[PDB]
Amino acid sequence: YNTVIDLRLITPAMAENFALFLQNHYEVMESFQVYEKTIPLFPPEIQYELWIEYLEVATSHQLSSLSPEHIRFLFEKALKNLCSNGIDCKTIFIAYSVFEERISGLISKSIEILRRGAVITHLESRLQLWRMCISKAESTLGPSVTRELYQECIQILPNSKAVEFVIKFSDFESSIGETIRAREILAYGAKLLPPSRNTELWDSFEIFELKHGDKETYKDMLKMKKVLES
Amino acid sequence: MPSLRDLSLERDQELNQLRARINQVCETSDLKAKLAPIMEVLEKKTNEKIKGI
Amino acid sequence: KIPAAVSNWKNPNGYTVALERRVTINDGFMKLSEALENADKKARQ
Amino acid sequence: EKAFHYTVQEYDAWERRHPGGISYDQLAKLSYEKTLRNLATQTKVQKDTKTGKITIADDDKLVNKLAVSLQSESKKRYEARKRQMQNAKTLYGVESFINDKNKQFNEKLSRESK
Amino acid sequence: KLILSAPGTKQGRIRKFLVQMFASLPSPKNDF
Amino acid sequence: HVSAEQILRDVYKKGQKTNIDILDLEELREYQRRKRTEYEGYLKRNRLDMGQWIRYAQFEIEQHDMRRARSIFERALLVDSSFIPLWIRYIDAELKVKCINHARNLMNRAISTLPRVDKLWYKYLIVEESLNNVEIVRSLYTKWCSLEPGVNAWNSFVDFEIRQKNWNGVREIYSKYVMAHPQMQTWLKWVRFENRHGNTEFTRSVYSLAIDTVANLQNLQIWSDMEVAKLVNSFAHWEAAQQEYERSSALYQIAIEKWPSNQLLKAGLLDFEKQFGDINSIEETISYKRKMEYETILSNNAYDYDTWWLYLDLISESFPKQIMQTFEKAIVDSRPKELSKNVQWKRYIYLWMRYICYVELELENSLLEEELFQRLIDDIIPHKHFTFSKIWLMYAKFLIRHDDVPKARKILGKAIGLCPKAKTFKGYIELEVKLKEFDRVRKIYEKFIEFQPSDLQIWSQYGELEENLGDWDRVRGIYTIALDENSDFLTKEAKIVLLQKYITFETESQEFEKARKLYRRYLELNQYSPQSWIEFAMYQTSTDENKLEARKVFEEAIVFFKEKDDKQGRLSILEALKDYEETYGTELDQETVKKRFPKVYIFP
Ligand SMILES: O=P(O)(O)O[C@H]1[C@H](OP(=O)(O)O)[C@@H](OP(=O)(O)O)[C@H](OP(=O)(O)O)[C@@H](OP(=O)(O)O)[C@H]1OP(=O)(O)O
Repeated sequence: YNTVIDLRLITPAMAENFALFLQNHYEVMESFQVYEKTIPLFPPEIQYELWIEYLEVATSHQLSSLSPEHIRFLFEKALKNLCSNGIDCKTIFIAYSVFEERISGLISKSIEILRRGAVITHLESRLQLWRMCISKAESTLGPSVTRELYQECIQILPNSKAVEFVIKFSDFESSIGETIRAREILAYGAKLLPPSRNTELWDSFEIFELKHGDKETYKDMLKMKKVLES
Repeated sequence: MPSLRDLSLERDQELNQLRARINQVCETSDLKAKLAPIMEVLEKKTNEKIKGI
Repeated sequence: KIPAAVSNWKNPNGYTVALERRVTINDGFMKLSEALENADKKARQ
Repeated sequence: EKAFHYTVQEYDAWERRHPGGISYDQLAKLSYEKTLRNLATQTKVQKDTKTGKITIADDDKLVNKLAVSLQSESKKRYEARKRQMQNAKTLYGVESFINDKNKQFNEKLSRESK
Repeated sequence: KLILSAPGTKQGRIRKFLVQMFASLPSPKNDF
Repeated sequence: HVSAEQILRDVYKKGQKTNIDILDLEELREYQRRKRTEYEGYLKRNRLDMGQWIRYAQFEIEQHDMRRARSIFERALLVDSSFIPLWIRYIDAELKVKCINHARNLMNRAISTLPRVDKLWYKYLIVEESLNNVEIVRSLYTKWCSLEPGVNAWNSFVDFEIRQKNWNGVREIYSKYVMAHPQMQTWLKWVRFENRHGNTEFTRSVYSLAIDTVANLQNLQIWSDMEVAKLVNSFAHWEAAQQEYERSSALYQIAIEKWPSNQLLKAGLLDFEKQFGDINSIEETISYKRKMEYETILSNNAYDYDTWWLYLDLISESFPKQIMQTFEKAIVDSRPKELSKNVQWKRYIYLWMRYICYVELELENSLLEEELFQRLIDDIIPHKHFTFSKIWLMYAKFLIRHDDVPKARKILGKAIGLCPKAKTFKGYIELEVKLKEFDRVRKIYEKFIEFQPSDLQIWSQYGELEENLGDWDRVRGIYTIALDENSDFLTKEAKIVLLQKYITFETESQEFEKARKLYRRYLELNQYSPQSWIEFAMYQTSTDENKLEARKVFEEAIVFFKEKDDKQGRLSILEALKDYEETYGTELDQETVKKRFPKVYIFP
């Protein structure tokens, strides 16, 4: 195998075949040397697959002796190199967040890593990273961080994409008890799109006003709807 | 995994055919979690001293 | 990039341009007005 | 899954076979390079004593080709601008105008809103 | 620009008596 | 409908509204005279109209009178010799009529007049190259480059010699180009050339020139560190490709020795060693690289306390001699500017707590730790605005650890004084309970209830406190004070809850009569609610004497309902009587309740 690699006849499937041969023979620490010897040779589009294999083996394998600062060094190297070439790096960002939760338990660092992924064109992936980053912040980090993530996600994403997060922000504020902030968040969200193509916010606006508003505010919502339709 | 390890596992399975011929809420929750064992150790040292008193 | 000048007084070539191209709060006032309302009520009563 | 089986050598081959505003110096170099590309598609001295001027033994065929290349590129540029002017003279949506120069002025004003 | 009200906005001498009452308490027996 | 837009379209259409031939020389002369008079008139009135000058020259070109056209161009150059389009038009006019020597004389004048205008040099170059005058093009580039032009001219000269396949010429040009333009991209352009168009002996010699140059000229600081780093990395990777890993290793060692201040060079050695080196030397370099990365992230953003925690882990894991210093930086760098318990202060205080815990565990330096507590409490935390309860409780635990318990109580009283806090009081209470000085805990509780008098949470604690102490009389007095009129700051529901707790406590002590008195008081507090009457009946039932007491309580409930003159109260009393009959009575009392039931109410 080493002579194939030296001759530059190694193919991505064979570079993984060698690494899996070594891992099956408990020579895991030398498996990583295969990945590092081969990743630089291929274009970034294939470096993505080999990086996924390398990091998945490094983070979860009983024989790997990589210290946590080494595994972080690998992760940061992967994200810097691949994002320097525009390759979708969603899986590496998710794996990095999971590893950061595992090794140290710093949820705040895990969320910030996901936010780095969502803020950096693969719009569906950035919507998945915004949903995971925000849900994790809601579940573990509370308002002081959740608000700074929501008001960035809404600000960055275009219309008809940020509306999903306007409804989610309003629901978060309604649960946290700031009903007025939720009402004005939904008021901001209603203006983003014509109600003909914006029903998703409008039925949740009706739900919110029935749950937390009253007759005079609900009538104001209806005024808003008919004014917006014109 | 799905891209290259999935193919290579098939390769290591196809080699069995060759082997046959071979043989034939808190905003600081996370820091609290990290720092908890040290707090517990310090609390036990306090308990021992306060029991001495 | 210096914008092209469009004058609101002069039009040497007789051009036609879009209308867009051709075309204070102090509490003392409220305080005064309410003082005069109070004085009016004082006298009226 | 078909791309996982190319050697490193094949990736080197494939990656080498298929890898606002401009300053006048940069535009000049680019125009020079374009003219050299065009040339690639197409392709002694003596000094007198009495007058002192030097003469160069040029190829009259190359001098003809040069004059023709300059005439044809001027012609091509002129016709391209002529078509662009007809397009400008027929497009609509710009603010009301009363003559052609007023139309060109309103279009210029519209380009500032970019 | 998405302008929000600040976080926390919502929709829409007894110390002497406490001290006197505490001082009126009976003495403790410490029977434990 | 009429519109202003429609009106103006009609104006536009309203306003938007002969080909003579020349048959002989006389008519041509008339025409040319008229045209020349026109053009000369305009140029006389406004000589600065360069466009008109060019159009007049072109008109003479169309008359085939090159002498007149030349004169017009010359006169225009007299007006403005800086207008590049005029020069270019004149040169093109000369070339179009095949007057190559006039065009040459003119292009030489142009570059002599405006040598810094690249367009004129490129015009001369492309003209001579079109005529296959390779040696003239070469002499032109030699002069241009001798005038020290920008990198574009040098790149073009290299491209020219590459077209000529004159590899020695390209070496000589690069030999001059690195002097004219010392930037490291120029040296890397030369090595990039020698790799594809030259032997390896030359490639090594050019890399050696590059390093010897940056070494000798280092004292001028011409190159930035990133440039030298790219030069060294490129040279090392090139020697690694040539299988001479030993010479790349020597290169990295000697270069790092020469320029220790370049972090990018150390990182390049890490990148090289991770794929061509060994396991042992990789992790120490990775630790240093991560130290630098955390340092960069922290200097860019000092309030990133997640990275502070990781940075402290890295330094105490790999560089034990730098632990204390980096702590003294974390304290002073990350301290917040604000004056509120926002997330930054809450996360900052844990760096201080980690510093304290580390000192206590790994050094046992009680003097230093006491100095740290003094610095924190007295200086850093803005007590007048807020305080962290955990800090003072930790100070108390440490102080008790070192036998200064009176000083621990002193600092706790001080903590109460400067900033009362619910958690501070709770922790003080907890610690004093563990101290088993129970008599002091109640004096703590009075300060607590002074701090915030409305919460029943504090009010309920004296119950099980004095119950643990066994003082029944003190507990009863405290309970009576809790529900007394002096506690009007508590809500009505809270007062009822406290009364219920006191009633349960009295029932625990088998004081049935006092329990009944308190139940009557609570019914008075409940404004004689029917639920209060039901609770009184249940309490009587808990006091066959229970059944008789329940019957008496039912009679009392009926009397109270009648006194309130409420039919709903009477119905509630009847339901209570029926429930007592069902629970501890018989069907006879249920029938009596049916008789007392009012018709749809009208009591009978
Ligand atoms: O005012 P309290 O009712 O006593 O609340 C305190 C206090 O919260 P605040 O400072 O926001 O008032 C503590 O914060 P610190 O004083 O220590 O800064 C907080 O601790 P955390 O900062 O860790 O959240 C603690 O909660 P906990 O007891 O879980 O430590 C909580 O005490 P209570 O929950 O008993 O009210």
